[PDB]
Amino acid sequence: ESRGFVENSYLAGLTPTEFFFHAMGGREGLIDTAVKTAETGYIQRRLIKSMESVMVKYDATVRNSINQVVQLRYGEDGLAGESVEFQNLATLKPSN
Amino acid sequence: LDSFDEFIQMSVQRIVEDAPPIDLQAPPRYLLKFEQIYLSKPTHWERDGAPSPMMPNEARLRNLTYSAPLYVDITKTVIKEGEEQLQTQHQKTFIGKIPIMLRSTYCLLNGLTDRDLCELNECPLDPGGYFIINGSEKVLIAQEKMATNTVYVFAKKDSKYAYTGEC
Amino acid sequence: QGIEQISKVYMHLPQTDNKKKIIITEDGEFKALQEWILETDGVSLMRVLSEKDVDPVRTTSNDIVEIFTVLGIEAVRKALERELYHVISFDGSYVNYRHLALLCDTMTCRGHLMAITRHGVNRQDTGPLMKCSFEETVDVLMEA
Amino acid sequence: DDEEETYRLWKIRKTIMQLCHDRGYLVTQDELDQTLEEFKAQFGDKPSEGRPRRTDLTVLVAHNDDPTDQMFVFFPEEPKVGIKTIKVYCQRMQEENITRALIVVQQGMTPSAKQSLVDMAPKYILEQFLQQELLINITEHELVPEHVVMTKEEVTELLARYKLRENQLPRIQAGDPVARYFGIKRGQVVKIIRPSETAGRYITYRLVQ
Amino acid sequence: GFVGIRFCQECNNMLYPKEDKENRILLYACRNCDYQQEADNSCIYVNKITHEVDELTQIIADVSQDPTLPRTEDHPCQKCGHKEAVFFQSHSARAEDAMRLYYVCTAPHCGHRWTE
Amino acid sequence: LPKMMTLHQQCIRVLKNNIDSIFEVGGVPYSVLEPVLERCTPDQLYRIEEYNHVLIEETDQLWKVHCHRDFKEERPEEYESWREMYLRLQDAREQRLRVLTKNIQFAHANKPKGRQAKMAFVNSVAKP
Amino acid sequence: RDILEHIIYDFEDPEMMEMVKPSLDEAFVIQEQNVALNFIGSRGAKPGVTKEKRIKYAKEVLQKEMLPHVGVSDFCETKKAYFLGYMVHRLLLAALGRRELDDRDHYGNKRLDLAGPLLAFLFRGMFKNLLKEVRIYAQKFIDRGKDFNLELAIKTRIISDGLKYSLATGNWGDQKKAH
Amino acid sequence: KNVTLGVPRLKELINISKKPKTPSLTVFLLGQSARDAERA
Amino acid sequence: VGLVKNLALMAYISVGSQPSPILEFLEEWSMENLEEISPAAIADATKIFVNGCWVGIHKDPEQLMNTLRKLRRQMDIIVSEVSMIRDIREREIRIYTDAGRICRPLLIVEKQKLLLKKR
DNA sequence: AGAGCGGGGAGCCAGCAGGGAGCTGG
RNA sequence: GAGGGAACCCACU
DNA sequence: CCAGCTCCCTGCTGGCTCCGAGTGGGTTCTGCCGCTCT
Ligand SMILES: [Zn+2]
Ligand SMILES: [Zn+2]
Repeated sequence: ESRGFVENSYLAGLTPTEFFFHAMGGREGLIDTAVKTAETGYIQRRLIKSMESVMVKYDATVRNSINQVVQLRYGEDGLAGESVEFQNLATLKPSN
Repeated sequence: LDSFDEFIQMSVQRIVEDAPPIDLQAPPRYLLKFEQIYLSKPTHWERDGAPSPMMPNEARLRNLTYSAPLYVDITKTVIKEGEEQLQTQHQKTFIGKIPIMLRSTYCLLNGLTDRDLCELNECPLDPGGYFIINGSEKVLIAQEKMATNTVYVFAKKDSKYAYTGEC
Repeated sequence: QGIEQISKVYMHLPQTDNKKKIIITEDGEFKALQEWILETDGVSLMRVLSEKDVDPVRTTSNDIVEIFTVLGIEAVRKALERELYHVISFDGSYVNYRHLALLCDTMTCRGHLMAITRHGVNRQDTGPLMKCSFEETVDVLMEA
Repeated sequence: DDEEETYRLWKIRKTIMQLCHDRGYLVTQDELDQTLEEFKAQFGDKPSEGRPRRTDLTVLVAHNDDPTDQMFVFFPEEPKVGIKTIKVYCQRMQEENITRALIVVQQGMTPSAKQSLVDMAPKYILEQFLQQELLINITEHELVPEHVVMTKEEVTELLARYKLRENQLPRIQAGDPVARYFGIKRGQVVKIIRPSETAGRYITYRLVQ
Repeated sequence: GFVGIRFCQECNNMLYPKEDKENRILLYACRNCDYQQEADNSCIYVNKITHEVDELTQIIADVSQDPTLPRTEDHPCQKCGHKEAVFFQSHSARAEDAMRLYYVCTAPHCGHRWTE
Repeated sequence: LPKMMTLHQQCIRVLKNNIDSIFEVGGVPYSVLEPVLERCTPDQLYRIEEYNHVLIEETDQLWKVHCHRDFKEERPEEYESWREMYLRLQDAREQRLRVLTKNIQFAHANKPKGRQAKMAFVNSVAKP
Repeated sequence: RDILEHIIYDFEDPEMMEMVKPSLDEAFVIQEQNVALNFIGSRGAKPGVTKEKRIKYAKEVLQKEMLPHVGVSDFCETKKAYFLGYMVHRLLLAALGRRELDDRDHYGNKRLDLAGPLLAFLFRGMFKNLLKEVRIYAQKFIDRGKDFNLELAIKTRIISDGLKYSLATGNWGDQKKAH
Repeated sequence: KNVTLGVPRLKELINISKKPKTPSLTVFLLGQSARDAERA
Repeated sequence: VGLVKNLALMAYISVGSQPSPILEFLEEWSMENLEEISPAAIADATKIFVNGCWVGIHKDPEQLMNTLRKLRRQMDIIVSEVSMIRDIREREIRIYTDAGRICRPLLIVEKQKLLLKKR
């Protein structure tokens, strides 16, 4: 009870110490959202500006704006990611 | 209201006292000493110049600043060579206007009953605690600061100091 | 005794298959072997790899820079992919492999670790207008 | 201690000769898998006493296609390396008309000695290796995929197939640990074979810059 | 054991350790004035790296008057037999490795402090 | 309470919780009443002794436990039992406190002068 | 001995002696009050070329500007020395782990400037400005002239429009220093 | 082990940090050294 | 979030007071000044701070705090908004009269009983 | 007199002092 | 059938 | 014999640039009061 274990439910209602400790807990989540938005947005911007001109060319290679080869095939298999599915290899796991 | 009343009653006079007297030499010597403040009730002067008791709704509607004139008593002493000190008592010298917090001690709504507030077109449920500056209601948000005159010892991280005491 | 950069070493025996020694038996099944593995609080990867009875194959760091300086650019590409996958899939979240592979290939295409920062991106052979669009616009255009 | 230093010398020799076999030099299967006991028998047990002496540990190998293309592996006794030891080694190389050598140093080399190496690099190719770096084979690590040094005809066929210039390929530094392992100079191309999560196998090409 | 500061008498400054080879012994000498004094203890400086096992001597008896401290009547005082005593954990930075309880007798004029 | 108590202990723990309930002890000797009076506070001892006067010459040593707790810098002089010393110093300290209150209220408000703002009612034309 | 009596209150405590040993060893080369004041004045805002000017500047810093709350008047240096020794003692207590470090977020270590203190800070600055302008006006009319009118000397616009500006905009300071 | 994950680790990855918050190794042992706790 | 806060309903921020009555009372309630004491008496005594100013030491801090609380509770020399803290472990008594201290009213409990009665 | 106008952190980089080999000179 | 900017504050997802 | 002096490694300190996206609404201030001259 002293160190923040709330033994009540939301139906039962919190004791005043439990109410204050629960407010201390929820303030952490509010702070985490508010201070994570800016760093996440900066990460997204830096990720975009590092790769924005990287693209699949007509010889099926992946090149940047300098026409340097990044990947010889996209994803090393040359396939778009919106049509591949989770499948199982039948011969990998079973014994001889 | 309590902070504004302490500021008006005690802090303005203390600030005037702690200001040093002005000693001026070219020669004749002039010593100016500001002695005693006087604060009036919030009055309005129009272009005619006749004072009027300025009401908070008048300040809000006419975009006036709800301020009270601040007078002060000044003493000017003259110290010549081969002459005694000369005293000039400039009593109640106007030195500016202090904006007045609503429903404080020096507001015109102080001590009024709810019927008197309704007759002045004021809401009796209105708390006061704000100023009228150019007809706009302004509240002073309280500001946190570290406490003064107290020794606080911290551990500065990634610095040349292992521990530091601060006052 | 010990290695200078390593402050603490945590022994543990892993109960999960993420850090076990998977082997192929004589019958031919994948068998998970619970073997004792160590963690460090500092990185001195080359000295640890050189040590006796330490696996010089599977032993790895989470430090990208020392993996690059010890094992090379393709190894740090694979390490970058593994660490990004760990960060993504901690939550159970799944991102398709080609996006991680493209990010790591972008960061390792020019022989060194090109950081996703102005000091990595704005030092490439890209045009001045792209660089000024990202960051340090006036400085980039004066350099141009 | 003599035992741990003998273990160090055996590990250095094993990694050196794995490197020489990986570089295409003729190193027989008998001396790849030389055990610690066989190293003790052939060389000695007490390096501080001097039964395995580092000067006696010098390895001379010849390349597979060209038997006259030989390379040395030298083991200086002193922890650092100065200009004098470099001059002695290159005099030995000149009197044995050999243009390639590896120098396995203990602590390092002086900056003047590295300057001498890069100055004499047009004539004699001399590679700096720390003993700490050579205590394991980094190409046997699971993070390091397979590197194959490409011949010039393979490079021209690659650039003709993908219609590329050399600067359009991915790069690898000449100071890269695998690049230093394979002893590749600027302008060469390394074919990297690695497993793929999506395709199974993927081949990358990296120009040395 | 610890070594303390020994002070000069002429200027009340600090005495620094020094040796005389003519007498071949140890002396604390003042180097502001010219005072010298033969040193009683040979120990010049001592580390106490793992000598933080004691915390009872830093505890004062006034904490018996603390109303926020926990009180017990199951740990009687050994020195005076009073039934009630406050108990608390150590308040040092050396208390990260120990939740050890210390007890102070709440009877006035006694102030006896002990452990478990 | 996982404790066994005999009749002495039962009566004195109940009475040690409600000292305030005692008006008149009847005829109990102090030697029996020794525990409940030691866990007590001097005003309650004054109440007990002024309802149960016959205990007075027995309880004086008890007052010492109070005196060295409230007047720890003091010692009795000769012809001073601890009860009369405690009452004399207690009333002397209360009288010193009352005199100090009547000083630092009179000599701080009424005696000296403090300066503050006064109302003007001037309506001066200095701001026209 | 006097410095350690001001710093260390129980001389039977050896670890405080051990930690004050390096400071005594560092500052042994200065042994006089005037040499120490010279050392202080050598690192001032503007070090004076005259040593006596440095003595005056160091004395002004140590009296007027060093711990104004314990004492600012003359011959109030023992209270300041006990307070500075208490600060050093608190630092040693934190160094020993014998006292816990202070908490910035602890809200008893915080004060709340309400309308009173904030308006007092404003009015202090602006009354200083009004006295400055009165001083300039009266200086001008005693330099070339002989007399000055006081009612024309006072600019009420200073106090009035400064309070009005700071309450209207919220920028708590001066109009030319809003940034 | 206090290994950092989430957004700070992603920042430590895409910004090639020479000073990671929680640098670490995963050391694997060879042979019998991996099988008993005493030689580990 | 977290930086802009609001007052609780019964929270009151102190307005400030002059330390002079408390200082005079401490001077003639057996507190000895710092100027008139040898440092050897500081080790066992309680340091007394008034608005953070070390003004003296006291040998009997418990009855001093009892007296100060009795004065504040009956609205004598000490006014109601003055804060008085006894750091018992550190042997200090800190008296704060300055403005900006946020406080709240609490019922006083003496011997597990409220002083608030039905009257 | 009165109208209009001049006067917080967090992490990169380079640039300096300190080191420590090593050629020329006696 | 369309003549200011700037600063600050509050708020929204 | 052995002292002398120059030029690349490391390390410390200072500068320098970055810090989510998009919406409403408000107020205030720009753009100032001494003039020298007729
Ligand atoms: Zn001396
Ligand atoms: Zn006891």
